[PDB]
Amino acid sequence: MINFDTSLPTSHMYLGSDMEEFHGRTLHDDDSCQVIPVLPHVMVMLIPGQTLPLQLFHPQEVSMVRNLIQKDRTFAVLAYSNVREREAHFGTTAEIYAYREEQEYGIETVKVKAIGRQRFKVLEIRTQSDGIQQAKVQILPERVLPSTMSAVQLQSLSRRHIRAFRQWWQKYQKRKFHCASLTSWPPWLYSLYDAETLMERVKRQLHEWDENLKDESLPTNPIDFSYRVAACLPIDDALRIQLLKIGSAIQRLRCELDIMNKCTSLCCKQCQDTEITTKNEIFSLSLCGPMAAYVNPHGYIHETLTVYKACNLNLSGRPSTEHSWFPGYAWTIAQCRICGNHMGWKFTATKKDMSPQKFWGLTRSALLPR
Amino acid sequence: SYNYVVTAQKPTAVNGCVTGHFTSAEDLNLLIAKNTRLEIYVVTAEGLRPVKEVGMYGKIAVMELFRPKGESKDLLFILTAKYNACILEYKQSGESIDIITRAHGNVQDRIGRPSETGIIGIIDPECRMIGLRLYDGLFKVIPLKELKAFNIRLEELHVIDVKFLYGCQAPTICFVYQDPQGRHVKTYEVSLREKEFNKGPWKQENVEAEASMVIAVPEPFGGAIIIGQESITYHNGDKYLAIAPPIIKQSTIVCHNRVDPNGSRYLLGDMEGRLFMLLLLRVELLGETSIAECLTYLDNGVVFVGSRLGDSQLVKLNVDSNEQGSYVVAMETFTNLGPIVDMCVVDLERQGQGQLVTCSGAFKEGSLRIIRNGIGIHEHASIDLPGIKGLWPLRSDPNRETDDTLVLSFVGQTRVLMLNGEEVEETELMGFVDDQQTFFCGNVAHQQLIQITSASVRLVSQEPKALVSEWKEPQAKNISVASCNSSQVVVAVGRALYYLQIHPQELRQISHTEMEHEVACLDITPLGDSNGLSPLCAIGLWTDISARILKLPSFELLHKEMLGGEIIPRSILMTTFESSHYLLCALGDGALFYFGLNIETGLLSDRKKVTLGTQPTVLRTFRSLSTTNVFACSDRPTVIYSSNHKLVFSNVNLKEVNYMCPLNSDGYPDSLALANNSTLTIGTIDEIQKLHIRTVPLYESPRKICYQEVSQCFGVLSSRIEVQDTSGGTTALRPSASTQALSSSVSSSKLFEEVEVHNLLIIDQHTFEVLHAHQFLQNEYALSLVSCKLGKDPNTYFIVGTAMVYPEEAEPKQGRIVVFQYSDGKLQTVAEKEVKGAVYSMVEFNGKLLASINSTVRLYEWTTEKELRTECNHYNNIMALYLKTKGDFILVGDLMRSVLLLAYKPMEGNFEEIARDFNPNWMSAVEILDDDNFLGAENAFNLFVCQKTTDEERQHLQEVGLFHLGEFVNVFCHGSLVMTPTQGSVLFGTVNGMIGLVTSLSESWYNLLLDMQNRLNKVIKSVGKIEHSFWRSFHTERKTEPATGFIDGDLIESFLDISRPKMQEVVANLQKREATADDLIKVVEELTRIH
Ligand SMILES: O=C1CC[C@H](N2C(=O)c3ccccc3C2=O)C(=O)N1
Ligand SMILES: [Zn+2]
Repeated sequence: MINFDTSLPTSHMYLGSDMEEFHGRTLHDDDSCQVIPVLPHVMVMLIPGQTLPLQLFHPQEVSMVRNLIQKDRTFAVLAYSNVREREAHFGTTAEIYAYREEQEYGIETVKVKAIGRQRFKVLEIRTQSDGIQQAKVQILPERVLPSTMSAVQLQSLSRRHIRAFRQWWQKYQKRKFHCASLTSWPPWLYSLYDAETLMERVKRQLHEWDENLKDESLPTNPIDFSYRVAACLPIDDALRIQLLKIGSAIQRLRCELDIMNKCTSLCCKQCQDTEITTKNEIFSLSLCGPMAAYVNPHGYIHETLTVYKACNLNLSGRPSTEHSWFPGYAWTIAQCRICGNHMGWKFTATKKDMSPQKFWGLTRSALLPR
Repeated sequence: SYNYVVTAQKPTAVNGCVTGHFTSAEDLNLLIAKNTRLEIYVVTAEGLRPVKEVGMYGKIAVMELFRPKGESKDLLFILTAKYNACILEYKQSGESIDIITRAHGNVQDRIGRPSETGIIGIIDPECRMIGLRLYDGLFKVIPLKELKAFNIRLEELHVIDVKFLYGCQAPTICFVYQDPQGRHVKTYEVSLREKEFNKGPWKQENVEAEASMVIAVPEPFGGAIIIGQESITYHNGDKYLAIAPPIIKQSTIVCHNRVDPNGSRYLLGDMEGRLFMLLLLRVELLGETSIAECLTYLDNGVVFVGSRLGDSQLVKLNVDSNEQGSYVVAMETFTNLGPIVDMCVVDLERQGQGQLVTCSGAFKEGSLRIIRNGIGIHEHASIDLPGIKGLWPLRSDPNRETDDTLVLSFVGQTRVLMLNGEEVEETELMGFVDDQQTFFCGNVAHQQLIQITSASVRLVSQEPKALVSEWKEPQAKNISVASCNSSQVVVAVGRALYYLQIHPQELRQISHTEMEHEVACLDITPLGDSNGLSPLCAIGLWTDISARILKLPSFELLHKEMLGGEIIPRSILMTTFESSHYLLCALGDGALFYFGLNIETGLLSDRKKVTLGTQPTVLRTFRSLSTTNVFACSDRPTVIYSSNHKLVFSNVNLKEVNYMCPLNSDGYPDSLALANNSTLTIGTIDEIQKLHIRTVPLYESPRKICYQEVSQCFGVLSSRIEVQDTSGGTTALRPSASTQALSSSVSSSKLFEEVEVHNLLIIDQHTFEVLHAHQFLQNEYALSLVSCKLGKDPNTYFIVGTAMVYPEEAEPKQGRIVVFQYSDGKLQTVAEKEVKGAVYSMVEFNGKLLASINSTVRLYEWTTEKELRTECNHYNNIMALYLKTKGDFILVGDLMRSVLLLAYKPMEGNFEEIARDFNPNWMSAVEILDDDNFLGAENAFNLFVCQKTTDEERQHLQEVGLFHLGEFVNVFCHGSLVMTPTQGSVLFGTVNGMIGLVTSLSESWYNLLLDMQNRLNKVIKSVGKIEHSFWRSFHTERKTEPATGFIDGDLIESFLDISRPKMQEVVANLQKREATADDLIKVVEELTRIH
């Protein structure tokens, strides 16, 4: 069993404690048009509810956020379809929740912790002289649908409220979707569209990853739940945008289950056929899932996946604890044995009593679920 | 695209029913809710008295009667699904009946989540308030003009059921609620003066884990009766009484009713149709009924069973059990088509005449329903007598009340038939002539008989049969036209008319006149409270083409209508429908004119023309179910009846009828003698209504239906529930269609507690008998069914798409596509193709099979080796539930409205994604309208229509039609129940048994009718005063947008029903081009002909 504190990674301690906390929440009306600034050195895709850690040092970026605190506190994170030609049709708003200004080495620096809020549709990208871009965006509403049976049942059967759990779920299907007999589809088909059902199917995989998971930590709402899960699936950029376009929590859960089931092996994106790890080696060392976004000392965001065993990897150099994202663990650079692609790191415990004693931190940009 | 939607058949299913004194405080009333309809009745004790039927602009959710303090009768509260609240009072003054709104308002909250256990509408016993549970965590209160409402923060979020407690100083509500600890019953006191809740009279007593309903019991008992799965408990503070009867374990109790007003007996009903008696605690099983949605005790012993899954009932609760042991006996059955889960249009009987065969009901109430437009005749005798020119019934015995003689007329001859019970025999009536053609004969005044021939008027006595009197024209001329009642005779001799009176042994000539032109037709039917003596004579004339109302005996002209044309009036008739007097006049071209007639003045008003046939129409009056009707004999035989003081014309299902008369004999009672070109047929008439419904009970669930012409039979997918027996299999619950098959078969496996058993039924298109039943594999769920020809093969195959369903599996991993051939009265399995998923849909795609396997869409080629071969695949990322096609254009559908259009490239042999749309909402049905449009059913009982230079424009579909139907459509079908202004015809079947029709309109015709709708809504008074625009507004829990690209046919059709000055108001300045009321009458009439 694991004795590492799963809460520790989510707090980004490497970013330093003693940060100015902000409580106040900003939310834009559905379908409403907004003009939000864009951070020039952010190239990651942010899912709503996801924590984005930043370390900004470029004067124009520092001034941008410094001014952003004085107002809205929200910026735009673009989901690039082509990161080279900087093309994006969708994105997510990031609201700063923790902030800290420092001054060192002749420069003014700022460290932030933001959270994904609202998905948007890009309407136009205007550029300012300082390098910071502004984005005319249209807020995409979250589409909540009622029970599949809500409409068809306007009757007496309405007042029938929702191992060995197996029989409860069968009694649940038989009861909740009894009025399917009035329709042209079976109860087993309506289950494939039931939020509670689809969630319990995902919760099954989440528990295979976090063996010490307590259901109280998981969000009750399928809106918050679908998004939490979306942000921890090690998938390619093309599939991630497709997931971000999804408006329904049901369509999202159904999608995530397809990804979770069809998934088997995770290879090196560069040489494509070199297998690095498998679905069975994935595990949650953080409460926000097996995969999460972290910043290196130069502000580059690495979305890293925690796995117990990795295969064609070569380590170089000696372990380091500097800027470690998992306190108590030391990192050592890992590259693909075949091509030399930087795959992530090997994390090793600094104390004999720690569990896991070793794991692998793989960046999703290096992986390909092919 | 602009569409038109009209109701072919109103909803049949019962949503709710109540008893009280709504009309008068004397009459016991039964109010039935059929969704958008309200049927009001009086308990006849010897039947059911239909008083009024009112339509509403909403779906009924709540319906409960109440009498607040001093009132002449009862006030009715109704709450719609769109949260329209209203109090209705009954108002009657003579033949005029009107429902009156007392208070109205919309109770919907700006925010809040609609509760899981539905809308709960309770009323305080002292009529102090209205309690509404629409949203969880709030309790809305309406103290019973604008229906003022307020909320109270209800701490317990999950409320199962709630009722207002009887006999309380301060109003109290008792509710069953569930929390993570368990399910407990609680009490709260509702204060009006403080607008808040305060602690209830008794403690939160713990109830059953599956406690479902609260039954508020009146004084001297008080408190509540909580009903669960296994237990029935009673709570009254310190008073407790817990019972667990085994008889209620099989099925959950879903409905109840109060039998004794004090609260000593209660009716209980389960999901399996069992009826129980809760005596005050003891429970006794009474018997079996239809699966009751609602129950109502009325009068003594009689009970109303309101069924939504099957036919509604009237049953008698006898004090003594029969031989079988049932205290329940079925009295009357009421046709319910709902739910329509699938249907098809088939030209059964006659080609061009479409019939609609549906998969109706569920479980033991499962049936097939055949819906055919027109009234039918039930033949009891058929005789070869060609060229009949007339039919008249007679009573040869004055002592007898029944007809025993039938008199036939032929070219220059007369034959007489006698009815010796069921035996028809050729005879000769003494006094009557056989060598002359008869124009009239019948029983007349002073126990006599008359016979008007081309030569004379003959009067014959009945004891004995002999000629007592005879009348002739003075110059021995021939009688041209003739009319006769019981006391009077009016005969025409070219232009001349003669008025005679039937006296004892005398035919007295009273008066005579000369007409302006030749006489074409005559009528002297006595109308109103006239004791067989008519003061009026109706006459049609040649050359001038005029319908004239003449006074008797003077022959004075009272009215003269100029019918217009070169076509002479052939038949004329004075009649009475629903106490209103009318004049009917039929022309030689098959055209019928119908006016209202004033008995005193003679004035013909409200001229209406209706085209019946191609041949001259003959009008004969007949009696059916103690109601006067008119049979219109032509190549399109028609019954002319009255419905809401407006004349209705329903067709008869007969090739042609030339002449007819009503025959009431000892052998043929309350019958109709009909004559065509070759034969005379004696028979009984069906129900005088627009549509006819034949019921084929299956006693199991019908799911899918298709038709094979080459086999003269239907393919029906059905399922039956079987229980797990103490053996290696399962046993049936009752005999059903799939068990009682003529020839049976089972699937042979080749692939690797209540059970659902699936079957492919074979039913004959005439007899409707199960010729064959093919039982599917264990755990095999049959989904799709199609009867077509594939590839080069000339044999039609019944193809079924299945799914292997297991509890552990979420999405089926296996499935089959089974090809069957129906030959020699037995299904022969041709091909068995195993697929890696569920076969939700299948469609014949230009000689190929297009079938869905979960997310994938497959195209199969039918080889000479007689086995399907995989051609091309399309992987969609969305479940292929819906699969519709037209040419090389394919529609792929999801339950969440995710539609994507595919195109098969013949030379490439691959699928191309034309367009896509992803806007989440629940979708129940979809159909392709044309090359560029498609129709569908959306969440919250709505209908929609989607249409088709730049790629980012062409690859996207646009929502052109939005309409709130108020119904849940399960099936769309191309076809018509009828034998141009509009384009196409798509029928639709709903959960409530409602059938509808969707047709296309032109851009300007849409605007004309839309403008008309806005004007009609200013004239028409809405029940409960709901705005039509609001009712039709595309509604979801999120958005409510006004209806677009759709015309409410039901509303448009009520223009022909409004008063003539109100029609003038609607058409005034309507229109640019000007529009006459006469122009708009023709347009609206033309639209009624589509259904
Ligand atoms: O836990 C970790 C893994 C290593 C990671 N890391 C980097 O990605 C990096 C890039 C360049 C210079 C220094 C670093 C460093 O410490 C880091 O910051 N934390
Ligand atoms: Zn590599």
